[PDB]
Amino acid sequence: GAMAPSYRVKRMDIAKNDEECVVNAANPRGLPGDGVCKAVYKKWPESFKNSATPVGTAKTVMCGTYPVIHAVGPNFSNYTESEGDRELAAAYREVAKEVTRLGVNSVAIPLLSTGVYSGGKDRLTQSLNHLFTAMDSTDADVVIYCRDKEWEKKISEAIQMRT
Ligand SMILES: [Cl-]
Ligand SMILES: [Cl-]
Ligand SMILES: [Cl-]
Repeated sequence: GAMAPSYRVKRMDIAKNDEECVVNAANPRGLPGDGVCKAVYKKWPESFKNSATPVGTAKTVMCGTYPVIHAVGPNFSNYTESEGDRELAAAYREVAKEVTRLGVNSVAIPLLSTGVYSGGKDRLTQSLNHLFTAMDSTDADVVIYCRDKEWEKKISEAIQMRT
């Protein structure tokens, strides 16, 4: 655990993170995918051996000794708002279990279901709040990675609001 567990946000490629492990915004089939998933595939391709896992779950695969936590959020194109919300909350609880099990002091995490799985909706607040709900009881330093300057500001504001 970190001495004073924190949340931070950075606007950069999660493939360049400075944390002890990474959460992939994975697809259920362990495919290279698009966006964060493709960057993770390019950086840690070894971590996609038997990484396939159901929606609402997380499966960790080691790239050397570096843990890649494959977290499968729902594709809101396919799920109802209600069932999608439940699966998105569940994927983050599974991430918290994995981070805890690994005993890491830090984790790099993207906002699940906010890109091509968003179903064309802004889900920053929905995804971030599920991340907080899962990770608040962990003592890892959490570093949220995003690519948009306005999302960076909104995530930074949400973190600071609670401090
Ligand atoms: Cl970058
Ligand atoms: Cl996504
Ligand atoms: Cl973003």
